[PDB]
Amino acid sequence: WMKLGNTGAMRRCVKLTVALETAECEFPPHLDVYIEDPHLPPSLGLLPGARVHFSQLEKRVSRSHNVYCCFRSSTYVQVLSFPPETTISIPLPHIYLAELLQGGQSPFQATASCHIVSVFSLQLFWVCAYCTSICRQGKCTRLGSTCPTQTAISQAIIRLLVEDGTAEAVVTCRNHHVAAALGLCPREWASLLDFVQVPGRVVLQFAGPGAQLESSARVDEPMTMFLWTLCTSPSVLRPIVLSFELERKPSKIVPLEPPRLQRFQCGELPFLTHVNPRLRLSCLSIRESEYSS
Amino acid sequence: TLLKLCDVQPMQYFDLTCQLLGKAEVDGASFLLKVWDGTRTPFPSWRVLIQDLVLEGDLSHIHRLQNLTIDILVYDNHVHVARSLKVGSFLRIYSLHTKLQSMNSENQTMLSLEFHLHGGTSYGRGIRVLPESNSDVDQLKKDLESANLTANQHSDVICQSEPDDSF
Amino acid sequence: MLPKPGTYYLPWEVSAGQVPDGSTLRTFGRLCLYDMIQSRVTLMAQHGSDQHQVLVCTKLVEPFHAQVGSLYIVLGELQHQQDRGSVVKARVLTCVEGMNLPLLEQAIREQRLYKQERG
Amino acid sequence: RCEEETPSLLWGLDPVFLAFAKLYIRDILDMKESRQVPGVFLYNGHPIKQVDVLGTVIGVRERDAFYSYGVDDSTGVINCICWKKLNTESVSAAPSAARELSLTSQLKKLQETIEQKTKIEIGDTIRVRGSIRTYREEREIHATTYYKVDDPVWNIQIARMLELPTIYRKVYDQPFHSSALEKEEALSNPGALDLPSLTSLLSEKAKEFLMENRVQSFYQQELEMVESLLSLANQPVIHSASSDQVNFKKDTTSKAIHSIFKNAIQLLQEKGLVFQKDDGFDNLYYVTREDKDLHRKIHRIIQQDCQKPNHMEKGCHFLHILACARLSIRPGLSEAVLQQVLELLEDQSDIVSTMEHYYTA
Ligand SMILES: [Zn+2]
Repeated sequence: WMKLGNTGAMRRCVKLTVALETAECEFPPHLDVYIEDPHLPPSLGLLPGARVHFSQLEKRVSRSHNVYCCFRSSTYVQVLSFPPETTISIPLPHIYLAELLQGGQSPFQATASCHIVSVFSLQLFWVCAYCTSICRQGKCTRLGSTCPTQTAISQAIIRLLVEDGTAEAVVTCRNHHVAAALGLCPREWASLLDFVQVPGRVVLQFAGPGAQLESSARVDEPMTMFLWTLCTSPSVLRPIVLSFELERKPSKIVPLEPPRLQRFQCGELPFLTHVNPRLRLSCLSIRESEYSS
Repeated sequence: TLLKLCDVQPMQYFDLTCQLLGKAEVDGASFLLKVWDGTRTPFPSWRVLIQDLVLEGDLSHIHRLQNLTIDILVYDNHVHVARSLKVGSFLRIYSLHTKLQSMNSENQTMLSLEFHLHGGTSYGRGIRVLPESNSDVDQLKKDLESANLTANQHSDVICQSEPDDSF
Repeated sequence: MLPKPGTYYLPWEVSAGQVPDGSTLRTFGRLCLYDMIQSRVTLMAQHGSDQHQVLVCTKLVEPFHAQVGSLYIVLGELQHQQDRGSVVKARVLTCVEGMNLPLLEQAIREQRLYKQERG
Repeated sequence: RCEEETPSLLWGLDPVFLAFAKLYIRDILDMKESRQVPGVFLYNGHPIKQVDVLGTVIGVRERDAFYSYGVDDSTGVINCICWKKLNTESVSAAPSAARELSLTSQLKKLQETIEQKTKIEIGDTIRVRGSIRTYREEREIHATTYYKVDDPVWNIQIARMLELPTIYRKVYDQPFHSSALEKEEALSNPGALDLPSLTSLLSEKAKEFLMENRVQSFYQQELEMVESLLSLANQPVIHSASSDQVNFKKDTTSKAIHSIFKNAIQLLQEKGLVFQKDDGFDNLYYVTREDKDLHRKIHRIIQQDCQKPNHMEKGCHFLHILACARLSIRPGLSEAVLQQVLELLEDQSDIVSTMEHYYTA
């Protein structure tokens, strides 16, 4: 704070996420609004669910090409309605993944009745609660360097292929969701995490559907054996109902490039084809459906 | 022509305008300005081995900018101007030399990008304290503000109860 | 050879003899009884009606432990016998319970309606 | 007929080319194979390479390497070929510590129940995800995955029945791929009329041939000799330009063709496809697309974090990666081939860019 302006300790900055209202799109794009410190505390009535007219906002873009808006000396705010007394149980829409390959006018968030094809990679960690670096069995490497005390927290990242009969997409699934992505009972997932705390880190990286483990990991450890066998078994590769975000914020600003060439090899015939870049989806929840196998 | 600290390349001379963070003596014939322009350095930024560690500036926050901070070494005639500058000043440099390391004193190969303003105003070398009226300074301050807000870095002040605002 | 497909027929279509005798079929109904001495049986079903029978052979393809009143799916052929009429020579016979039979009938309706809509 | 014939080389712009399309078995029997290149099939202009079918087993024959299941799905019946797999090199049981007991018993439990899911009997409800083959006028499915479907209530079968019409109407009965269809209409095909243009076309055909035949490295003569590439290098412009030495047309023209092939490979170098190791073979070239070792070592710069930063800077910058690679691999490593390798790995997803010229695994 106060890197150039002298207003040090002028209360903490505040960040609003808002759903735009317009008739120009069937789906309202979400947006971030930053209230930098000289305006604090904010106006009354800026609460979840409150419909608000924001006027004279400064539009701004990051170096990473993310659009976000910020208050200025002319920014003026006007609440139009109060929060509702009861939260609306809005279910997300259900669409086939082919709908997202159409580009614009496709929803930001959705559910899909897809089927897990294979698992690309899988990482488990235990990191220190006060500082984001690995902490095997609670042995913090940052101890004393800002880190006041040693205690550890688990973290997990997994990457999946999902396909629903119309299109195939790469799902990046993180933390508590993976326990459902693999389908373990909370007890068994807890036990697995508790064991892997001994080495503190487990990394796997697969050569593809049904293929062998890649040299980033080794056949020696029985841990890796158990995990690899599971991640290629019909116990994971199963039907689901996914709910996801399109990995890129809903906007027209995205860069673009032509469809790439890929050289398939099917039936001993070389196929050379133009092909789209794969969808990338961020998981929101995994659930079994109809207990299908 | 403007060029940013994220654009720099291994063996060059540049402007690289920035905001001054701190200062210190280095030698009877060299002096330190610690600076940033808000953009991410491509190589790990250079750090000056120095005669005393108590620099001028609000070091208790300057150290939190680490990856975006850069140490600038100015040699001869430029020093008596540098020694007078105030903390947090907006600053322009002329013909600042840029030099990539590839080795350390233990004969391990490691990469970091040095910055030098060698003696004499030859080849246009010098410095210029920027006034807040020019849109270049507005752009510098604006890039700093943007890099502060849409930062996405790990949060400092882990003892989150410390501030109490203007208590 | 592969057997010709056992397409779904409702008990009323065998009752009306709309499915030709000797053809492959699949059908449903609540196993009304279990004649083991002659390996003959009935699979009662009602659809806005009184229950109507469904004679089906059952000597080998499945010595099922399930009981009367349970619902069953049967697949195979049907052929005429003078006394017994048309009787189902089951190639598969299996039990089911809790099945939403009205929804199953609607599903058959949708399937055949789409087949119609398909050129 | 003009719309029923295979568009393009059935390029993968249509998303169902990468999907286990959920067709009716009878439609599998109605498919038309692609006459331009066999092995894939057509429905309503959609190219279909893989399918997902659900039905019941009504016929069985076991061979050495595979089971053959006759699967019925009301509309039709088809043979499914299922490769067998043994639980080879299974782990021994022992009275080990609680953690090892856990891992071993869990591995065996998973194995047991996977076999329980996989072993099949007559009358089973079955799902198969696979691809089509045709032989001796028979048509069959090769299974990539298959498993028994346990259903005491027939509800999933009913759901399948209800579902398929809707997805057909929404997708498969859509009679179009509707790409941009950027057809060049073979303009200037018979004659480039320009030496740089002909060189560019030669480079394009060269990369096509190279990745068609999975060429990892080649001496230039081994590519110059390709009869189709020669049938392109023999266009009139270069011949006429070479013909000035009327008494030595063969020599001048052969040298000019060698030169234009070297120029095409130079274009591919400047665009980052091929490179030369330090080997003394002045006209031997290696392709980035196939140097697995270079990929791996690059991957060890950011899968295994960059070693030089003292701060834990998540990933690494393009130039920092390039300097590290030049110091650890090859000082002459071109930025073009490194960019190509990074973009390739990102296509694989072995790497992901966080921002412009910054990457992390
Ligand atoms: Zn710690």
